[PDB]
Amino acid sequence: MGSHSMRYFYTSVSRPGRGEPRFISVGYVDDTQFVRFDSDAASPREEPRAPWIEQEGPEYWDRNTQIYKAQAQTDRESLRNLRGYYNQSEAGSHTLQSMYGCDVGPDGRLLRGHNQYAYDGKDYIALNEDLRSWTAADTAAQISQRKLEAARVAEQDRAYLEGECVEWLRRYLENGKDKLERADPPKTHVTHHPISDHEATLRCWALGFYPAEITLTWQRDGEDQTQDTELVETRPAGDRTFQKWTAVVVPSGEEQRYTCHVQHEGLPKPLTLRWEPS
Amino acid sequence: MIQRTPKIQVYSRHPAENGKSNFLNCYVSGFHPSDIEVDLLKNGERIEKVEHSDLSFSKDWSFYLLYYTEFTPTEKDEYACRVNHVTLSQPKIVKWDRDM
Amino acid sequence: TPQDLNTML
Repeated sequence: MGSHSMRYFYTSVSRPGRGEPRFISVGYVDDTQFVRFDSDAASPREEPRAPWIEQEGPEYWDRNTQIYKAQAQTDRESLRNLRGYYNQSEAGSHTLQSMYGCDVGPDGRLLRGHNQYAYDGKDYIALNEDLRSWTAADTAAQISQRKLEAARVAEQDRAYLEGECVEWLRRYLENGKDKLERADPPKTHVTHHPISDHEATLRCWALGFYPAEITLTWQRDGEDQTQDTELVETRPAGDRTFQKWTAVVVPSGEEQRYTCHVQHEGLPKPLTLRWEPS
Repeated sequence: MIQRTPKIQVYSRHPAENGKSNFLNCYVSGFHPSDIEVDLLKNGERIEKVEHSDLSFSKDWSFYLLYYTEFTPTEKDEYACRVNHVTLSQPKIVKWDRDM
Repeated sequence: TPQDLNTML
């Protein structure tokens, strides 16, 4: 767990009566977006979305643009095929999502590769962890499996995941080193708001942290609480960092029995916080 | 199409301080399909310069987007996010609370 | 860099 990942996320959406399907891709290293492409843009091109990628030459942007354009066309055929496999009408909108990439350890070695697909938000077919075989969700996906085996796609995906995917991720980690291999710890505080004259809300905050993975837990007398607690989804601040909070409703006068425990990669040691009344 | 309705959080980039420039965020997540309409409101009125992140999705295939605009909070001005999606009967409004 | 395959289902 000085580990890193590269992921690409492709979204193709049909829109009958409103043109051909839109294709969008984005690429990430860990929680940092670095590229996009949108087939609806005035002139569709792979575009940089982080400072460290801007140095890549015109050959990089041109090649990758060509790749997304080819993939957009092929997703359109996939979408037509999938509509037939499920005996669906021409009138409805459908989504084909793709997500793929590689995970590496501290040393740059491949830990795991991924290449999978969803249709209308439901798992459809996935390259297994072996990078040689597929898991299909239903009889429709079994047809896609048969086509993928005939074209020997798993072999080619294995070669991309073990090769280019890891070599490029290593390159990005070195070029964006100052941000991508920096953990920013959370800045924390606990607030207190009376609800009634017999209960109060304690809210434990974490701000300014990177990467997004964090755990915030409230204990009462040192036992984890999930009762009378609210925990919001980790959310982006817009300056690359993340935010999260967890709250618990407590009996007035019992605040000192409650502690907020914070774990993050940026922290040498987990924190234990309490509310401190001014 | 089983669909999923968006989760909605409204918040600021930095802790709010009256009279200090900041960014107002509306984070919509957990939704499917991907078409969504999001507005940021000041005193019930639509804010014009609003940007958003590029479409991405989570491990469970649900979409997420961040909408944001520059703003200077005051004691009196009210801010909110208004969201529409196929999953909602009418648009949903979530008011900005500076302690949430 | 993205995969240079254009895989059809």
